[PDB]
Amino acid sequence: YYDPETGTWY
Repeated sequence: YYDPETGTWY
């Protein structure tokens, strides 16, 4: 998923 604050995949 991409994080809505950082735009990184987790």
